[PDB]
Amino acid sequence: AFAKISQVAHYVPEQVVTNHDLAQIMDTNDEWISSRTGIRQRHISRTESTSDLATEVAKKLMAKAGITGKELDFIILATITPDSMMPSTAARVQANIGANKAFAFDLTAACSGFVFALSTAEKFIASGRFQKGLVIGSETLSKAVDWSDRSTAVLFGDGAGGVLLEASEQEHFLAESLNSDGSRSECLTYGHSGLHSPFSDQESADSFLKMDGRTVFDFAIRDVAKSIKQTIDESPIEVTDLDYLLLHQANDRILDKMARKIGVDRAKLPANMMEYGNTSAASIPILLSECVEQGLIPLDGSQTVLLSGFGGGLTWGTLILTI
Amino acid sequence: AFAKISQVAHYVPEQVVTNHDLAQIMDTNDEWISSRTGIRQRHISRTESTSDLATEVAKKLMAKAGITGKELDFIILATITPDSMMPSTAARVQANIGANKAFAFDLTAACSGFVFALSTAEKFIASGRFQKGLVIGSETLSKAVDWSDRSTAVLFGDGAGGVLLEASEQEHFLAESLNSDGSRSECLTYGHSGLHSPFSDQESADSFLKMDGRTVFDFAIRDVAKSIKQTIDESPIEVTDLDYLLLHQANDRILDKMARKIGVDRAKLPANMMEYGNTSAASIPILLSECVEQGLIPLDGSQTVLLSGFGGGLTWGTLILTI
Ligand SMILES: O=C(O)C1CCN(c2ccc(-c3cc(CO)ccc3Cl)cn2)CC1
Ligand SMILES: O=C(O)C1CCN(c2ccc(-c3cc(CO)ccc3Cl)cn2)CC1
Ligand code: NA
Ligand code: NA
Repeated sequence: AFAKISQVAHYVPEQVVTNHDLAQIMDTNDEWISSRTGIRQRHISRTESTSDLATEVAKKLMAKAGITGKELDFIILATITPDSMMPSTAARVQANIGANKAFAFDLTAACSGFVFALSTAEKFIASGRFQKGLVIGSETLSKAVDWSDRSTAVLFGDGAGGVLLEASEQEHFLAESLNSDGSRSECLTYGHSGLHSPFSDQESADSFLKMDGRTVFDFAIRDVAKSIKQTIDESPIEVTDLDYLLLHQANDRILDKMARKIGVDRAKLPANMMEYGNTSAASIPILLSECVEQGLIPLDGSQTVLLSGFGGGLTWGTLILTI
Repeated sequence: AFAKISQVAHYVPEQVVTNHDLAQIMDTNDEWISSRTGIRQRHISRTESTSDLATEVAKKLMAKAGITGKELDFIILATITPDSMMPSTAARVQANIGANKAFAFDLTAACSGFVFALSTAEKFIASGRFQKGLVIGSETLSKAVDWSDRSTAVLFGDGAGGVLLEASEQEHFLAESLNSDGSRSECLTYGHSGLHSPFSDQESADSFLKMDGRTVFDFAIRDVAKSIKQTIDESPIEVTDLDYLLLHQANDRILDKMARKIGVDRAKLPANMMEYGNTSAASIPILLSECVEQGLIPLDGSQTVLLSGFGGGLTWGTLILTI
């Protein structure tokens, strides 16, 4: 059994926060943010949770496929900003769309979450006992960032993107490389949850998003770019066969640098952090959804695309597929 | 390829909190807790995080198998009480045991987490790309419970249990039924994380563990018991072929009742909530580990066992396997 991406969709909260709006609450400016990262604005949720954003993506995916909730076999959701630990974010989406026949769970792998969840979903479809399912990356990073920290608060945004993954007669998944390095975990942190009991030692650590920018920058440009190049090398295709390389949207300068290191022209690495900022697990499927919306990717099996998510854990995952 | 459980292990923090110790911080007693739930004591972490407990399980599994961290292909961890969202709990274990070739992620499915993670892990081994991996359920529910609420605070404990899942040429996974019903999610809640930004509207909500005890009790006795019976019916085995039915360790009276509903004698449903309380995702693998420790389960492929986790989401998962 084989899996294929049949539909793509994205949803961002309507509220737009420009770099200029940020300059009004912190010591930053549009020139500094845009030059260093490529980000011009980002969407910030006013009233919507991570499951709310993911619900909109699910509804959009089913409408495009002409299916109802009951037809789904699973919902796998990648987030580091769930509404709650219990119920999972995926179970909330399941309730919202009436997916009474599906099983639901969240997967935690930060910025590599969508790729890890898509690989996981593919293994369930490969068993031949699951025919259709949703794979959604959704985040409300606005609730995670330290708004008093100008170095990180300007980097992240909110949004959700996802795909409908289905059983196919054609092998679309050509290669995969899922990786982690927890020995470098302290360079990207969020959501510390200390012990709290009349029998536990008093704990107090910073739970807001924290990052060692230089460490992560070098990780992406050296470790991740090498890993992508090795994935292509081990795959049945060559670098020139790739139509697009859809990478985690964290920094535009990083995309230029990774593109050089991989040895592909920058035109093959699309970017949209200019509009959305960095949306962690949602970053690749929002980018993919816009590529389809703009006719860049028809979703007719005519293209070979590489997906590469990288971030917290440290985690990095690369998929090469026919789309 | 096929997957099989080769090693099992468990770890609980040394600190033991008896029902008598609880009677000192709340108006409860040993007699009332034991009669209604079967729980006599539980382990409460003093200084150890969820990843710390899971690290001990990983070290124990590798020692039993006579392997090192570099031999592992993956680490999949089920929890609703992670140390942090980023890095994942599994990435922390990866760092702690030096698992440099493994990928790591956490799976969120509350009390069904270990079963969902074991099913997921089996799909990764089934691909033939992976040979060995860890599947661990780990919780520090002590940090989740409302210690001012005598109705729930006495129910939960801390601990971790897990397995080493390896490639085999012989089939071990005979049947599975993974299910969810988010439409009934409000009866078991924990870890609400509201929006928090200069651009967000936040009303705030109770983040401590909350439960509608009779709704969950009735769900286990009706919905889950029926689902287990249907899993056996659809599987290539019959009820009488089962050596043991290892169920989520929430309540001893529930175990008596679904054993009657399933139509199996109570001797086939082992229990250990007497020592550990309810450890959510860790409950089944701690129970399995003790069954092996006591020679009940030799791990030599001679037995047919059913695993059934059920809880928050709502989620419920059943696996039938040769062990
Ligand atoms: O040049 C500067 O001034 C700075 C230099 C540091 N920068 C960085 C560095 C790393 C990331 C990043 C973040 C994630 C999300 O977890 C994932 C992946 C990446 Cl590569 C984002 N920005 C900002 C501009
Ligand atoms: O008899 C009494 O007074 C009360 C009656 C209510 N009780 C309950 C109710 C539900 C659960 C439970 C919890 C989870 C979450 O892990 C999952 C599955 C179950 Cl079935 C445990 N105890 C406590 C004793
Ligand atoms: Na190649
Ligand atoms: Na049967």
